[PDB]
Amino acid sequence: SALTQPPSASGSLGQSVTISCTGTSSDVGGYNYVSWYQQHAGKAPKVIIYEVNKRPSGVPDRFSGSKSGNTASLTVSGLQAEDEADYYCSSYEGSDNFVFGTGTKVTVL
Ligand SMILES: CN(C)c1ccc2nc3ccc(N(C)C)cc3[s+]c2c1
Repeated sequence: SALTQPPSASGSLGQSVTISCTGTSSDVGGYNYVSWYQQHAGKAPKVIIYEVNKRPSGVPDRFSGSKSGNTASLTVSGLQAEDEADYYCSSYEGSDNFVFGTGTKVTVL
């Protein structure tokens, strides 16, 4: 049980990268409860987004979320070197449970 994400994605500096997160009607599509995490290897994960498109304070305006049907997405716009990292989604899935995505390695061209 794991949400589907592309293994990797790339973009040029200044451009954008979009990470999808696909589940089912009982998780991604059933709730507004998608989170996104950014992790550099061997560093703690950052919370980028919760509840599809809510930013904790401190996350720049260039990070946004969208959802339609059973797919949520994170876009990192205005790409910076700083943004190269693995990105993970998760969703509530009912029954007090969460499910996580497989992660996407983002690189800059
Ligand atoms: C019983 N235990 C400790 C917990 C732990 C975390 C939880 N998180 C949720 C988050 C979202 C939500 N929604 C219905 C969207 C439902 C829940 S229930 C829930 C139960």
